[PDB]
Amino acid sequence: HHHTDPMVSKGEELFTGVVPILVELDGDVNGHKFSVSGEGEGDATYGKLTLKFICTTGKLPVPWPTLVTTLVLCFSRYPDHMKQHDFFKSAMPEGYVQERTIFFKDDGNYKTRAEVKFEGDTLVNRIELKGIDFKEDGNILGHKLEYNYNSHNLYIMADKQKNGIKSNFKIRHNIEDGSVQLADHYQQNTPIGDGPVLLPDNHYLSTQSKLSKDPNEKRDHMVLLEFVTAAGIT
Repeated sequence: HHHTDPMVSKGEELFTGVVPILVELDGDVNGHKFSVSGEGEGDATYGKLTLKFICTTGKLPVPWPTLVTTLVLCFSRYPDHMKQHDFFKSAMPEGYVQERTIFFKDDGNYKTRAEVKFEGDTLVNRIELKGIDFKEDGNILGHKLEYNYNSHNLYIMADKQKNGIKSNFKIRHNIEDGSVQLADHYQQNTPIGDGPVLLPDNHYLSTQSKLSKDPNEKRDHMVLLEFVTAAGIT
């Protein structure tokens, strides 16, 4: 890589080539406790993520699709003309906090707090998830969501008061009867270090994701192939 901006050069260099990824989540939804471990790699040059998650406590008590957004936007591909707006890489290696509240329409909500940072050469996403007010018979605790995923656009805005960013966006999960379960996402990110970060102009991330299964895997699990591209600045 080569950019006239040495702050951009610093973040891009950490994400040159393929980077290993570790994901660790501890969850509690309506008192159903569970843990998830994920591994894979990210190639930010192509906005490309490949990850396999395993529920390490047994059966996952919520549908795998509902955890996709919770389970590393530093791997988004930012076009060269937009690399000055890449908050996620500029906070590295010290990292950033990512917090969300996810309102499932006519059901409960997830509250998530995660730290995303480097441990050596590995990009680590360590998460705590708290879910409350779900219907034990609803689409989530009742496992009524199809095992697939749509493409979305997340609008990113600066949160200058907090030296970070915020976004709110809608995820739609297909219900097995042909309907949709809306998951309204509210998100904020703040750096972990004291160093300077890139505060972006308004733009968006364009996502696409494919969920699959490992045919030789007997544990409850999800294979994810995901692409994320920044856009919206001409």
